[PDB]
Amino acid sequence: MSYNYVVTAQKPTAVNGCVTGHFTSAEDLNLLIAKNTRLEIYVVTAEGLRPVKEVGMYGKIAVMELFRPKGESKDLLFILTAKYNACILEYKQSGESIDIITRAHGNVQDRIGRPSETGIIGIIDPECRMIGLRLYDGLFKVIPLDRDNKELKAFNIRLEELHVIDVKFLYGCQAPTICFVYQDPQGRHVKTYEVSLREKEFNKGPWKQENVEAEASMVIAVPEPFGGAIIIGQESITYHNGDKYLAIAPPIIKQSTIVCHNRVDPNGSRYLLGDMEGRLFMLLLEKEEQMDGTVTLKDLRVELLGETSIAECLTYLDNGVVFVGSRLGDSQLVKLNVDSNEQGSYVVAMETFTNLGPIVDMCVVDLERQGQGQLVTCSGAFKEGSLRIIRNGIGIHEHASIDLPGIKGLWPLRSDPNRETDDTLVLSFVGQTRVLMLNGEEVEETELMGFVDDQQTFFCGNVAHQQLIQITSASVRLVSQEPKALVSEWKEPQAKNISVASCNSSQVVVAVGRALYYLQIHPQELRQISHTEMEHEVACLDITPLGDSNGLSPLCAIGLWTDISARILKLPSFELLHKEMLGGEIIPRSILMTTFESSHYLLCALGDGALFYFGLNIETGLLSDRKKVTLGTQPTVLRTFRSLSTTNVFACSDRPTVIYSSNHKLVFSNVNLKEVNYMCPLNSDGYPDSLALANNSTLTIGTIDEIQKLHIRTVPLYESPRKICYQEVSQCFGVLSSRIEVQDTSGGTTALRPSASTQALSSSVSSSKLFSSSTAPHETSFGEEVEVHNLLIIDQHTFEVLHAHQFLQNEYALSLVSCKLGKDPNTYFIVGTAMVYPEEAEPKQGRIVVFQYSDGKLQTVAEKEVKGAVYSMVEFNGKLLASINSTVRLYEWTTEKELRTECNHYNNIMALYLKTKGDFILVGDLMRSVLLLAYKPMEGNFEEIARDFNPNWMSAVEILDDDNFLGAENAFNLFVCQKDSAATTDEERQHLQEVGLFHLGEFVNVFCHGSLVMQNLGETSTPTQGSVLFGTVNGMIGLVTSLSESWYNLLLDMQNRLNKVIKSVGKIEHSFWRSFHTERKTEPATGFIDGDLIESFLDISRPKMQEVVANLQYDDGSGMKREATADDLIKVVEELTRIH
Amino acid sequence: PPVKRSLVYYLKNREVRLQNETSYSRVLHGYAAQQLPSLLKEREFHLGTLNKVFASQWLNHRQVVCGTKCNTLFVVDVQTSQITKIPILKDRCGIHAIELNPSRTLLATGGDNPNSLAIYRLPTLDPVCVGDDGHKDWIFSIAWISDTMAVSGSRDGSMGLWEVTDDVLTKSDARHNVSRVPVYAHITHKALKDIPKEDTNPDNCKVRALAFNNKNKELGAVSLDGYFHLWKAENTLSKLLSTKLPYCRENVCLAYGSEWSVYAVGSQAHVSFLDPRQPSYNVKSVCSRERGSGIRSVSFYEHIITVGTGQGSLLFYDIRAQRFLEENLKLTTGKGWLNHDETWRNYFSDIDFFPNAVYTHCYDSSGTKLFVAGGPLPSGLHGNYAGLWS
Repeated sequence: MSYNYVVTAQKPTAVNGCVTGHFTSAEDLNLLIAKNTRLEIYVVTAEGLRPVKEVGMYGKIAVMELFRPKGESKDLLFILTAKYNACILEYKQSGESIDIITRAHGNVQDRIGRPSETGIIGIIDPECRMIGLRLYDGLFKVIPLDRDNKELKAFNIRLEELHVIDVKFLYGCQAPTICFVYQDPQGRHVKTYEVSLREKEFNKGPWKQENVEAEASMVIAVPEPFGGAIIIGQESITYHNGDKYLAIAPPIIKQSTIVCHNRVDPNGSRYLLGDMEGRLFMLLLEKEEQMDGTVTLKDLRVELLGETSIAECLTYLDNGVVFVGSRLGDSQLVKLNVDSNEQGSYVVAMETFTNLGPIVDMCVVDLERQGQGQLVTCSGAFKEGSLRIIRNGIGIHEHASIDLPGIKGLWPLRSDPNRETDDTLVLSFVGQTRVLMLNGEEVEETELMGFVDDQQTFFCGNVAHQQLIQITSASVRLVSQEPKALVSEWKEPQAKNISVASCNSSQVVVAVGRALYYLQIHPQELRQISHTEMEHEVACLDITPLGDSNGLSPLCAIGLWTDISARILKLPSFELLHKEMLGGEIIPRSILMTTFESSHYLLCALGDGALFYFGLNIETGLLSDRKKVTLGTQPTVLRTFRSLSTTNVFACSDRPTVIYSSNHKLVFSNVNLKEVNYMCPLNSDGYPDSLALANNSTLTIGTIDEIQKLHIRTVPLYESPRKICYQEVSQCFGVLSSRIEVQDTSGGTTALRPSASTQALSSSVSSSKLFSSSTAPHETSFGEEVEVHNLLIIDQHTFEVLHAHQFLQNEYALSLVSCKLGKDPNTYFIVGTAMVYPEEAEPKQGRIVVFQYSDGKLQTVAEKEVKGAVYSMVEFNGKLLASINSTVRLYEWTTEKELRTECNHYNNIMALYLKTKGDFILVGDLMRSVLLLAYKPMEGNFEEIARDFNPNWMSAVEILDDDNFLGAENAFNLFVCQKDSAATTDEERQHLQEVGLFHLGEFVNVFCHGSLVMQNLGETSTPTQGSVLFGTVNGMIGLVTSLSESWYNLLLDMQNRLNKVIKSVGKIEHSFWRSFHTERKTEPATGFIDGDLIESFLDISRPKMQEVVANLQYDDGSGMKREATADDLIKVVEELTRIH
Repeated sequence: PPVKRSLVYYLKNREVRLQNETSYSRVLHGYAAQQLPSLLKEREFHLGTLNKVFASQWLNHRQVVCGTKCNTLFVVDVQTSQITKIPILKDRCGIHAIELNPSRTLLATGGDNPNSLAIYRLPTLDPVCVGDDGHKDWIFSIAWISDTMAVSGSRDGSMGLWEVTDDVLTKSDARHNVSRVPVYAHITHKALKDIPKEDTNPDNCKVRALAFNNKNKELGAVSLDGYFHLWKAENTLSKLLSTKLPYCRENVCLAYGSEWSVYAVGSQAHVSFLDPRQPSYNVKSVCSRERGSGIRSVSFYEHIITVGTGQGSLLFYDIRAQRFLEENLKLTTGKGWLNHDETWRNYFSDIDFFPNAVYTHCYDSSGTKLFVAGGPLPSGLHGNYAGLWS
């Protein structure tokens, strides 16, 4: 039996459908966005789209519609899932809380019937008398919108028109009247029926029109006063209304298929149209007032407005603004103009929304080589294709960089008393101080009068009474903002040098050996109020103000060199209020007092990189709730900063970290920087809400991103990335990518627009002699939408496309890996490819290519031409294992640095995926699930250990450990199959046992070993073993890992309990949702744990936790199972959050 | 403009979710049909001392029922090889034919009396109704023309038409609720019609195979004097035409390919391909080369026809290539089992193995698992064979 956990690190992002209506109220224009399992509700404001509610369904979404039953103040929302769970939903809000209530629900799957040949369709009658569904060919399923039909019971009207392409309900008809495009041996036709809910059959409709355009789809029902319907094809647009017929065929739309439309005008006068590219049109229905006074259509007319994101769906909004829902790129908000710009465009971008989908590949890297792990993904497609540099930790937007090495501190200053914003930045160095003046964005080194240049600054900042303060080894110096003059100076009575210092707007405290001095900041005067002598030399000290105090701290926090203690002293008396032993053998290097979420905390960091933090009671100086997190290995400096007006703490270290509070607990998130020794907040005119960051050699000025856990440094390629791998030796990424170029009158191909491969700092084209052996001379037909593939070499620090190698014509580059091979020390980029041609079901041609990137040059090291598409490659004992159509092949790395045939494995339909560990090989077949091989060094061959004889349409595979094999398949299910060492016969041994089955709901594009969360080496209590990240066509990223038996036997029990406690939208049972599901069979979930559900345990209130927790058996590490508590499960789930 | 047909387009489009739907269905399953025969390995079942498995079908992806020349009926769990016997339905010898209605709600088999039809509920195999009296001789074939109506052929050349109305089902259910012992519902033929009798042997009027074309609502039928009879089956059984098979002996199996509008028909040596509306020259035939042994069952998986032979070999024929798959690639049935009674002693005194004739074979609902069953070819021998291939 087998033990595994699967969790979502990043939600789906790609829009699969969108609509506008009046769901949250009549007066809100809503945009509703469906992303694959995620429903998002937006309000249309003049300023832009505002997100209001998001829901994850236990069900992939396939149909979404808004409608308004008579008497309802606001729309109802119909949703049909891919498992045919149907539901009617109403937005509710109570104060800040928002719920999506299911008024009606029920599964409408028919036990027998072929799912329809053109997606799932559902539509709603304008008067909302009924809902029509097209789930299966030859059957039109009707749901009466009777209020008593709360169970979505439905009946099928047998439809003689088997293949239905698109459907709508017509306006203004006393009987609810269906209008639809269908296909038959005669081509496509538009036909109507008066649907009788009483007779449950099709009475004849008001009209029909045989033989519409053969490419026709996209029926638009046209409202009053016009009535009728518009039919949209690839090449023409036609209007029908009883006997009247009107048609246009603009050459401008013939260039691309329109794939979505939206109603601009309530009366149907204008309609948006959106093509494959994201070209956005306006379709005009021009009115004619007839002689009887009635209104009719005079002519159709199409205008190109400009370009936008690739449209899955379109939405006209308000104030002339439009939303474009994008599945293949970032989604867009754009404003339409009456007059075009100088480019002839009426469309101006207004806002943009991030989309990772489809994630077609990824790899885990350490560019800072710290060992944390960062994920770089192939994301988006076509002109939207983009690398997304994803990483647990907060990014920094660099606005400026200055080569000032040896910085020992950072502080902002406002030299101008008339400015609320910072105009000066101060840098400290050993034996000297330097000051940088800020003039807008320009930064220039300057001399700040009143400051000491020949001494190291330990602290400086703005202080009360319009003054600046500097603290040096010799003295504390008070300097006026104007004219930057020294107004007062304090010196230690024994002339002993200050070694550390901290100061706020009204108080100064300095560390001199074992002595501490407290000064008050008065107008043009520094007053020594008190002094004390500590038992040991002071290693760090702080007096940051807390709460609403006017810069006056009742407390001083310190750390010492000998006892390694942190202490809180009362000011001015320096009376010891609290002493806390940090322990270890390494001194505290920084201490800081701060406020998070209006709660006060003390932080103190050791020279070993360990950070201690405590709740801080201001009135008593007492510390509580002591907790420890190891952030780095080098000395850590703690400083406060501001972001979005919030107060946060930064831990400067070899592993820079931001500290902030959520739900009253401090959350630690890494920062995507190589190293930080010192930093300070900076709020200048050129660098507002910015941070100044210093390391060993450079100063960086930039703005911190939102304090999210996962950041995404987007790099637009304007071409679809396909695969990615990393080469530490050259500090480079290899990225397969692909732009579109139409085979136009250039005879070759012409790009839609420039992309990374065309834009690269250098480029090349595959110069290979292997594929020369045949061509026909007349192949290259005009208008063909060719996909041109490239390998991009990408600098890990700047993400400059250093190089771009274009593959052969039609050569889809399929797989990419970076690894060492043989005894040769070099790290190589290795690509597997295929030549792709329209007619051939299976690739019969491909190659494996080895490159190296050195001295700025990508160079081809080796090639081998292969009998198939190279669908996957992995490193295997320094030999390379590659899967090529129906075979798996093992190449020995020759000392001649080229691959040579050691052996082959067969017995597959198509070995799409490969993974290896030790001498074991896991292979994923196109339909025959997974099999396990052993390598035989003594025979030079493979022995097939065991295989799964169950069918599975594999989408990806991975080895979690030596005996457990993880698989994913095209019906969005995962499974784990396992080798039974207790098998007694060869027939049993040859059979892999199914030991886990799980419906994920997402199509998985890739599995990869690695983790984005830094490993706490020395802490081996982790419930999870191994780490396999995976990505999906909708931009979701997840993680799978093994468990012990007692972890999994705890956790699947926990899942089934949660399945029953948490209520899904549409009231779909989780067990059903997750039940392994295919056209052929359904099976309950085993072997896996639903990590999304497990983490939803933290998204439910304690009363729900208690329902799950009661009577659950937990192996607390003692080996004795006990009833779990909610806090135990929370700790376990928190541990399970931190694995991704 | 050419068709977008490459699986790499489908794979990349699928990575993009770019309408990787039914447009690629025929490509996906067709590729599999060509590759699968080379990947199959035999797993024999220990059936015990049963005579011969003459009929079988997948009730589900994991479950195969087996009907025997000796009137026992049972399930093989193909995964565990576990046996489980089923009641044998009596009137108000062997189970030489079995059928499923297209909704997979009703199972139809030969009864205790070889003359009488038996019906069971899918998937439970609860008994539905008693054996009839329409045929004066053995029921040699079955075919479901709707989910209430099935047609059955016979060794006397008659064809009984049956309807399991909702009343039959509700009467079986009501009776099974009132009585703890299962008490059957009653049935009678909606019509009884004979085949046209041709110039061939008048004692050999045996109708041994039936297949239902759901598209045209036509019923195909085959006799062992070598004639095909075609019937409309919209609401009642009605003759359309009759015509001679190009091989006119031992035509014991018939299958209909809804994806190719063509019936495949067995014989003593050849598989023949018929559209029954077409003339006799439009009826092309492939020889199994297992000559003298007969084809003993036949089936379709996309453009690939699977041919179970009297020499125990399973052949696979490609419509589009017009040849067998590959030196033809063929599984061959293992030894199964054989009884050593006096009949073997008298006529087969020195034969310890038989090339076990493939009386029945079928694909699971995915097509990756091919169940196979049979026994020795001669008539006097008693000896089952069964084995999954996967």
